[PDB]
Amino acid sequence: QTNQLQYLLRVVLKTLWKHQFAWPFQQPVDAVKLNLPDYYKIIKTPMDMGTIKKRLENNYYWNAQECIQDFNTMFTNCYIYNKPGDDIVLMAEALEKLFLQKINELPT
Ligand SMILES: Cc1cc(F)cc(C)c1Oc1ccc(C(C)(C)O)cc1-c1cn(C)c(=O)c2cc(-c3cnc(C4CCC4)[nH]3)oc12
Repeated sequence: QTNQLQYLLRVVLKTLWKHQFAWPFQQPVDAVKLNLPDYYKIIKTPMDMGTIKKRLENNYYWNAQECIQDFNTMFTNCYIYNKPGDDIVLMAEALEKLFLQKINELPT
């Protein structure tokens, strides 16, 4: 019986943020820098852990499921844009595994 959004900020996001593979997901995909003109046409709903952090810090979310959905969007965005077996995909898969472990200890 502890608050879920608190859990998401202090435990789930903290764990994922400190991970070795977090850096490409700590801010939006800069499509100009990387020269990716199709990224924002293909990806209708950009997401990254930076925005999720901002949202948790700034009372954006209606509930914990809306935040979980954003985490899931970030991962699937990455699997949609990139070929399977790309290194960015392997990094996301690792983050997703950890995400789902930490979620399965979520209070209620
Ligand atoms: C470009 C790149 C080279 C690497 F060796 C490793 C990574 C992770 C890598 O990806 C990124 C590096 C930096 C950044 C910054 C900091 C600018 O936001 C972003 C990525 C990156 C993050 N995410 C979530 C992505 O989905 C993709 C995708 C790509 C990418 C760049 N070029 C491609 C395709 C186009 C031909 C290869 N994909 O780069 C990123």
